[PDB]
Amino acid sequence: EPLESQYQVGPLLGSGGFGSVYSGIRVSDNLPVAIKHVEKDRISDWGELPNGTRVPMEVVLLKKVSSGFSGVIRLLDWFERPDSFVLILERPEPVQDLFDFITERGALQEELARSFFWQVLEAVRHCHNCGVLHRDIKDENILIDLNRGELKLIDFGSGALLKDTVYTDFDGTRVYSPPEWIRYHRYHGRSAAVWSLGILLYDMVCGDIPFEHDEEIIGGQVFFRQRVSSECQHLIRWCLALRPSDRPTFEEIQNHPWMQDVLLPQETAEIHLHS
Ligand SMILES: [Cl-]
Repeated sequence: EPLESQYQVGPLLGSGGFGSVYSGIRVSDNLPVAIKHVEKDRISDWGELPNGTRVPMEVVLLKKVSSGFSGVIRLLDWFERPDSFVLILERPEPVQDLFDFITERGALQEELARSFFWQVLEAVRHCHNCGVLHRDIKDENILIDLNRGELKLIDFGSGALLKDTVYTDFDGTRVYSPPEWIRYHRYHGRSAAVWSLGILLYDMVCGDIPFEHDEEIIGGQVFFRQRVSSECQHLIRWCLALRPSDRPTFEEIQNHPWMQDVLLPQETAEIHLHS
């Protein structure tokens, strides 16, 4: 029953809006885990389990996406404390988050960006198929398993149940948010997710995000400061179309000429990561 007997807690990995995240190991089988604490007072979006138990919405969303194998970090267990919730999540080892990876290594070769972007797309499709919208897709919320070449999506703390009607709330990362949110405080889930995927793809191939200020986001003029292929540029510009209805569907992204002949995760690691 006690989390403290069930888990050996290691160092703090970081903290922020998502709470405080620690490295841990599951005592029974030495499974590497991440242990995430959030103060109850600090929780904005609440949900409830089938049994009517009151939980953070994050737990509800995680349960929906954690069935079977996927490119999403799975929730293994969770605990309620008097003043907080503690979530036990998978932890890849060895691992590096994609923000850190890009910061250290610079712009990614297109072959590598293709492999990573494809995997992110498959993970996002998985979320949507499970009825969950992440709402904070960005480099820092993607973990790279450096040995397996697998990417894993993290931090559902800004997410929502996926719906076909308009969203009028948002607490994700502003520089990845779409022009319709900035201008009108309104967006739809899939088309907003595609915008954020455009920002991410640009970040991968350029080594930095395309827009900093609101006026740039709504201007949507995409300038490339690095050499990027015409097909890649086309896909980015399409994802970053100003009118949400002008953006590609997930099918249209994965059928784009830039996205053909993707490497497998293992070969991605052998070529680009082992070192
Ligand atoms: Cl917290």
